[PDB]
Amino acid sequence: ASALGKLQDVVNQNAQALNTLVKQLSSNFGAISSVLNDILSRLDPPEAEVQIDRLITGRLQSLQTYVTQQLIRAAEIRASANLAATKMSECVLGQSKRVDFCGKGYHLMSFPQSAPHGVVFLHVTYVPAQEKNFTTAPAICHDGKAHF
Amino acid sequence: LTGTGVLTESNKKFLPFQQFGRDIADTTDAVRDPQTLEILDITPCSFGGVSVITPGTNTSNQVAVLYQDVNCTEVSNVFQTRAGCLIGAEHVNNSYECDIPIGAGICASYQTQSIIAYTMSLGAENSVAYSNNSIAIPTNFTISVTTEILPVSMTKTSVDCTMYIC
Amino acid sequence: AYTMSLGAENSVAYSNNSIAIPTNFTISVTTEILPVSMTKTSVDCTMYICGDSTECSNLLLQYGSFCTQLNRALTGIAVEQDKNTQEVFAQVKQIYKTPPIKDFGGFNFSQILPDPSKPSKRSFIEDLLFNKVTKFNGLTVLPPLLTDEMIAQYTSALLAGTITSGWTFGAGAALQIPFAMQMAYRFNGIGVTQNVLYENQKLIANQFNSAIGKIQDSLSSTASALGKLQDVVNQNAQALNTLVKQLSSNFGAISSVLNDILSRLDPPEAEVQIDRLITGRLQSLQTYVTQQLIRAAEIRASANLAATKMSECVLGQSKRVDFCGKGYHLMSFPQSAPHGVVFLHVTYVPAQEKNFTTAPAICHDGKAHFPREGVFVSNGTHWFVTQRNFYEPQIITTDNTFVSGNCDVVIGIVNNTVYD
Amino acid sequence: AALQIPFAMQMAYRFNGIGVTQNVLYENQKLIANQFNSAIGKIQDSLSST
Amino acid sequence: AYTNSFTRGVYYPDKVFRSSVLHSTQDLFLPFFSNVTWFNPVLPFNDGVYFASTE
Ligand SMILES: *[C@@H]1O[C@H](CO)[C@@H](O)[C@H](O)[C@H]1NC(C)=O
Ligand SMILES: *[C@@H]1O[C@H](CO)[C@@H](O)[C@H](O)[C@H]1NC(C)=O
Ligand SMILES: *[C@@H]1O[C@H](CO)[C@@H](O)[C@H](O)[C@H]1NC(C)=O
Ligand SMILES: *[C@@H]1O[C@H](CO)[C@@H](O)[C@H](O)[C@H]1NC(C)=O
Ligand SMILES: *[C@@H]1O[C@H](CO)[C@@H](O)[C@H](O)[C@H]1NC(C)=O
Ligand SMILES: *[C@@H]1O[C@H](CO)[C@@H](O)[C@H](O)[C@H]1NC(C)=O
Ligand SMILES: *[C@@H]1O[C@H](CO)[C@@H](O)[C@H](O)[C@H]1NC(C)=O
Ligand SMILES: *[C@@H]1O[C@H](CO)[C@@H](O)[C@H](O)[C@H]1NC(C)=O
Ligand SMILES: *[C@@H]1O[C@H](CO)[C@@H](O)[C@H](O)[C@H]1NC(C)=O
Repeated sequence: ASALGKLQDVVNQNAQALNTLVKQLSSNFGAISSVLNDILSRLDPPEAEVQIDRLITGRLQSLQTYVTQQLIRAAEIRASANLAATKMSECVLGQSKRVDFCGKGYHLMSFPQSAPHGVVFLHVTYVPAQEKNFTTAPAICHDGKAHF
Repeated sequence: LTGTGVLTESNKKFLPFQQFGRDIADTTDAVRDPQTLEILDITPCSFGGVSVITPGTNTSNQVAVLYQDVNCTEVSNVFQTRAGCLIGAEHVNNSYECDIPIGAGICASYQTQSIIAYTMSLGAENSVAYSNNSIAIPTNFTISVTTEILPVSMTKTSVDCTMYIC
Repeated sequence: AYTMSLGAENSVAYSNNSIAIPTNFTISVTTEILPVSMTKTSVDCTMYICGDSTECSNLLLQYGSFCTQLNRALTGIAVEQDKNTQEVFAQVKQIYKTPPIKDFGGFNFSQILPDPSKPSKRSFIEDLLFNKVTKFNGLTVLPPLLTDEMIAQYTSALLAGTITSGWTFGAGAALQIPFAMQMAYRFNGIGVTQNVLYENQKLIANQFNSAIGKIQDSLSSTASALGKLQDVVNQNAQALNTLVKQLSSNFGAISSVLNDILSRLDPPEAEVQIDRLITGRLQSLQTYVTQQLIRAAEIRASANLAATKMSECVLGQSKRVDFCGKGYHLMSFPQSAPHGVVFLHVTYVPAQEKNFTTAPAICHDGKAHFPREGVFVSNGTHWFVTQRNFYEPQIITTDNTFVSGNCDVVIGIVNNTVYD
Repeated sequence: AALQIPFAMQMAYRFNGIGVTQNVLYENQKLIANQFNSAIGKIQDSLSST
Repeated sequence: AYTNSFTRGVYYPDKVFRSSVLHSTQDLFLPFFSNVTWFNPVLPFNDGVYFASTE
């Protein structure tokens, strides 16, 4: 079950960010209470504006942090998706001579399969086996001529 | 001037009109005793983070504790590495593939019954029999299929600012 | 003050029936330096903001869970740096070793291969690179998982593998090959026959050794080679220094030190100053974390590029036009660096051009003859066949030309005879 | 360096790159030139209009 | 008479100890290469005076 490490990692990161935001909804931020309705019910507007402003400042800062982290994560995912598109184009729709772009060995073909929030490539590769020692020579001398 | 730290004799040459002393980042690291005019050096007490090395809950219940950037002089088996002092893991002269990377090329693992700390092995020691007139040529092939998994998109979530704040 | 010059004003003497073909080559070795990882640093939020005051900590709990997020981000950055280094360097299955005999067909690899007398497996050029580069309040610098000794060992393994087995070890097992035949194959890759190497082996070896000497001289003399690594180090040091200096700004409070605030005022009147300091320090820490995240993204992109370059230039020969050096790629060699990797790109560049008169085809008995491989050239009276990347003229023959069509459609077909 | 070459032989080499023999170009030089000019015209029209 | 101040008139500003540190401070200093009068009249003491005398 450890094959889909990256997809699970992405899902966990997004869930962690959302859970952190929801939990940040419940920190006093210095105000009398972490709930807005009780602040409005217990105090007059002149004396409630201070607590409302404290809560507003805290919640706005938390939202800004969430948005910035999401932007950076989106940049990383966009880079990954660009790589995936390039791999699809140059390995599924053709045969790549790049040394280790698609699997280890000499590329033959690749097959795409879908995934929850990704794509998996099955890289079929020709790898030589069963070596054998031999004695070689750069050329052959025949009638004084060099044969390559 | 109030602080917490360890005081030691200092070689700093204060001029006869200087009482304090500021290191980089504007921190007070030297002070003059107001009764003996002694030049004392102030340095912060030892501190650092602790780390727990676990082989898994359902595999075992024993752990090793690493005190990062702390000499062993400050508080089963203690073994000194390049990143802090280790406690609860024995040292082995063998080399294995890295399982739980501690740092500075030192890993830890669960092997027979106990936690062991070793220096990780990069790999085998294959030496190709290179000669100026001999080559090796394959006689058979074993085509192989591998996988590569790449995420492409996230969940489309939009959060309302006004309803979130108010 | 002037208007900068883009370059020279070379105008190629293009003509519809004349081509230029090189008659000699000057193989060249260049370098390309790519940073791969940063320093693993983790900053404690609580000790940075408060240090040891329990009142400050209790005030900090009221702000939520910012410190946990910052610590999580820094931990992620450190793990990312370790992964970057591992991906760039840990690409070899077995630690290969160069045979004790150095009969590499006239090529001298002593400058790049490890030396037992030198520290660990660090080579001469690696030593030059490593010499060329020129506690606190909750701050810790974590040590990398892969020490410089292990990175140098990985680099030496790669060098031994590519010298001995060529590009074979990057796909399957290590199939040995003499270096001369390997270079013959690599010439065949760039469209030049192997007899060109086999007849100029000594000259090519001398050129390669001279290029290596020039590289070592330029690395030892000039200190501006490692611009990117020094830039990264300076950026990280600047960020840390800015954070430490931000520890000492009033932020509006009575004083920039927490202990005096606690000692001079009662908690009801000290909470305001403590909160001002907490707000300022938290904002500074958040700024530092965001900048570090962006820098980590940039370094990760650089490390991905470095890993791709290693895979496709050290473990093989790339046909990409300018991926690895300028010219036609032959091979590359990796060397370690403090926080990066340098590639020595050996490249075949043609030289000593020569004007010639060409023709698309040859008319013989009404037939149209096209060259099987190469191009038709003439020295003024006779017509020959030569490969496009060298001047090795041959007598036109039916064994190196193929016939297709007549002499009525091709434009520029000239009179000539073909010997069979 | 800049080694000159007539454009027809250059296109012959480029056809040889994609696995098509050079006689294919040399026997259809006029048709290929007409197609290329028409394509350039279509590009300029699509850029000017849309 | 007049003379250039050269680089004369720098003093310890805060009586704290600093070693191997470049410190930037703002204080009442005598500017470099200023015009210093060369000589017992009445002198308009203005927020600090650099008085230098020879043998
Ligand atoms: C080839 O010969 C070398 C020694 O000459 C030996 O070490 C190696 O194992 C041999 N390999 C095979 C496949 O026979
Ligand atoms: C322990 O956990 C692992 C993974 O969580 C699982 O594969 C294994 O079967 C578990 N063993 C037992 C005895 O539950
Ligand atoms: C750790 O403490 C011991 C005892 O004080 C000392 O001998 C040793 O040198 C210390 N470690 C280091 C790295 O200095
Ligand atoms: C392991 O190495 C240490 C350090 O040299 C040595 O004291 C110890 O006897 C060794 N143990 C074994 C089992 O080789
Ligand atoms: C390689 O060059 C070094 C110095 O450039 C020289 O000392 C060494 O002898 C050379 N190698 C051989 C095999 O001669
Ligand atoms: C080739 O001829 C052109 C003019 O026809 C001249 O400008 C150029 O310098 C010549 N190049 C060589 C290498 O002779
Ligand atoms: C061209 O080469 C032929 C080789 O048979 C030679 O006889 C002839 O003199 C050469 N022409 C010139 C102008 O060098
Ligand atoms: C090259 O151009 C000249 C004059 O411009 C012309 O006479 C000749 O036929 C042309 N040759 C080819 C092959 O186009
Ligand atoms: C030689 O070429 C000329 C074209 O200038 C033309 O007469 C014919 O193609 C050839 N002559 C023959 C075949 O007698």
